[PDB]
Amino acid sequence: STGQHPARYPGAAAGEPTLDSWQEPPHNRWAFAHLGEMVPSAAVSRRPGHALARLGAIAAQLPDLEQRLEQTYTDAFLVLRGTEVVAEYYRAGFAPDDRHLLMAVSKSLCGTVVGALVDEGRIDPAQPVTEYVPELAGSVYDGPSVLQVLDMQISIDYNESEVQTHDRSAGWRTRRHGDPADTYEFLTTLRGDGSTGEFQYCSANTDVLAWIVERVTGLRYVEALSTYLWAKLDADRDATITVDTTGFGFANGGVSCTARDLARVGRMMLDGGVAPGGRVVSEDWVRRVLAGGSHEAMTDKGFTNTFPDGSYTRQWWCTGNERGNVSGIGIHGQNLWLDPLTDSVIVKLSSWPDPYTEHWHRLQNGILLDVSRALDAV
Amino acid sequence: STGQHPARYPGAAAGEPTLDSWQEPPHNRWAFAHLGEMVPSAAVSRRPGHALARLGAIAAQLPDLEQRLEQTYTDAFLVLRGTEVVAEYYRAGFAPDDRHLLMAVSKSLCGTVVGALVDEGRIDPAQPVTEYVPELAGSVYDGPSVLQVLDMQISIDYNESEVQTHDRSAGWRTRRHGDPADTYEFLTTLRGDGSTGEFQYCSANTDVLAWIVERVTGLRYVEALSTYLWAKLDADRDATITVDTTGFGFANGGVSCTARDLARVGRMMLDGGVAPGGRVVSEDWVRRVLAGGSHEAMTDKGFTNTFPDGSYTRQWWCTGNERGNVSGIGIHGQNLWLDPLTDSVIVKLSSWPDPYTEHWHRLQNGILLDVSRALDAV
Ligand SMILES: NCCCCCC(=O)O
Ligand SMILES: NCCCCCC(=O)O
Ligand code: NA
Ligand code: NA
Ligand code: NA
Ligand code: NA
Repeated sequence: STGQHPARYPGAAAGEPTLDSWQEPPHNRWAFAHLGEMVPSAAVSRRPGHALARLGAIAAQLPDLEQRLEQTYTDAFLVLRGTEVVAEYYRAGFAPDDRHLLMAVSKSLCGTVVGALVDEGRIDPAQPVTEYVPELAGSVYDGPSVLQVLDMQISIDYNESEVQTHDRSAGWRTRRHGDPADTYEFLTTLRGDGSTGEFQYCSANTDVLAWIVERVTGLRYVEALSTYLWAKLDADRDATITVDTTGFGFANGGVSCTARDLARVGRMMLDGGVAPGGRVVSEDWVRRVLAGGSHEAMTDKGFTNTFPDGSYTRQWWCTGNERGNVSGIGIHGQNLWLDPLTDSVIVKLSSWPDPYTEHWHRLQNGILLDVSRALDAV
Repeated sequence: STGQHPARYPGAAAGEPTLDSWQEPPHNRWAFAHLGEMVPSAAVSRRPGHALARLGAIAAQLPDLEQRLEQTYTDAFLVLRGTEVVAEYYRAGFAPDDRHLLMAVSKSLCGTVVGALVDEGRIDPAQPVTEYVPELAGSVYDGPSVLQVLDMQISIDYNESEVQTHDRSAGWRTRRHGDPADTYEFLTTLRGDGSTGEFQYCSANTDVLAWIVERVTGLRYVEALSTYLWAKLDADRDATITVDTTGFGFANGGVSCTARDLARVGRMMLDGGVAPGGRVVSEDWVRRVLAGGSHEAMTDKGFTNTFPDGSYTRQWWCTGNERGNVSGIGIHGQNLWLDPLTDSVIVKLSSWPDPYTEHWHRLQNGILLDVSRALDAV
């Protein structure tokens, strides 16, 4: 058993509705107003073919930028300097207001929600995960602290296979006989040697954070993400997040939103944690994110080869470079890149053919760093 | 085999992507921008509990209207007189701009798209279905004309079981071993005694119409619905439609939209087929819808008990009453009701516990008729 979870709707029984019961009362009143949460659905456009390139002033400094963006399968690119959009690019077929999957950039959003709850005193990072999710007793999450989950410093046997099993349990792939029923169940099956302290990137960690969020607030993660973050950004559009059969949002990588709206998250980070709709996280939380995690814990050569003094903390990758760059990162080329020096945010949403290779990583970081430097006063 | 179908995206192979291949190239470029079409997803609100009742002037004539709406599980109710919204009601928990499943009201939208193509001469209702979908040869749709599909005058062995099998084939319910792979396949399995001329309500008919639309335009039904109808309404929001594993929209009942936007469809019908974005259908098509179908074909006592001179044509129910009322209808209480006498449109979106009973039918029609009469000059 995985304990109490936020009901899909007020008064809903556990796990209700399912694909086979949503047309039945009392589920249908809710389902008829949220069918996309139960059945794959397409948008029928209210609006009746070429790339949109508005690189602005950085074009003179980076003449081959558009070509570089094309080479890295860029779908949406936006540079926010201060409160102003100074550069934009959208591939042919992708509108400026279209939403794009964030993959692991979603993790940085989840960490932000956790941070908001820490500020309220509803979550103490020093406490063990089991203080909030007792049902994780007996799993690899039995012993580690919430902060160790936030910093991903837990050794886990996660063949990266656990990765595909995670997808199947969440609805991202077709289920196989015997698979865990939902994401909560999947998490309870995870094991490790018990060691902690060393960084190990594992998407299961973020879903555990979302589970903690649900237990401390009583809200579905989808709602918590809106209440604690999205609804305070004065966003142009709602964001979306895939949900599993219980309605649990895929916190580790299922959020989709527009490039301009994702930039509002970065703006909030560079504004000390304050957004137009109110404070999202404390100044202290933002400071800790920008400061970075323990360098000694970071042993991922894939990251340190490029960023020797890099680290990871609270669901954000910290380059530790001369500019103090920090970034949310997702496979296939997603970045919510922060450049505090120039008070700028760079959003790059892409679709590389591969989830990750040293090649794409090199090209992508080259673009983000060049764009950042192009914003420097001269 | 079911022949050629519109690709999910430009250059996509047949049936691609699937739930197991959307993360792979070249599918991912498209999938990352339309993930809701592959995996159930929830909205993360950009906006930070009580019913909204603005019955306007009809309140004096119908003092117990709100209670009557509550009794019929009303979620959204809107009255458009001319070009003005004169009355509105939304249950607690349902915002004015929230979308609601239309169920079979979706059929009237599909018929409108077919009508647009008839005007262009791309579809001749007198032609057999097989003239456009040869793959339907050998099925109950081998012989009947497109008009007979439009008027639902084809005898079909459709246990209403075929009804649940239809849902499973489309993704509305969990698949069973042996089920047709998609909606197209399901349609080809349908049989009948060969007789025609008598009305038989069957949702399979509308999906055949959508299939014809795809074969004549080369567009996915989802896109055709936008291009030929939705994008010309100057709608506030996009509509949505559930899609099966091939991306085929559930034309017979999977569309969702706001009450105000659905009213724009009625406005177009009362405006001779013209919408703000251009003509949707010809004046003649609208005239034929308002005129009704053959009364002799209408043998559904469930309809004629209330509307003795009623009929059905081109995916619309025609009451044949003294007011000439015509309406799009969907199970659980959905209506796109037209009252030409007062140049008004009444939209009622509900969630009755039951798909249909004489009881709900009586109460619902009582409300629509009373509201219509309340709009009469006095
Ligand atoms: N297992 C689905 C992918 C989750 C996102 C992971 C990442 O972007 O690093
Ligand atoms: N089989 C799903 C329901 C389809 C809608 C049918 C109707 O509204 O009459
Ligand atoms: Na904080
Ligand atoms: Na990694
Ligand atoms: Na027409
Ligand atoms: Na019927």
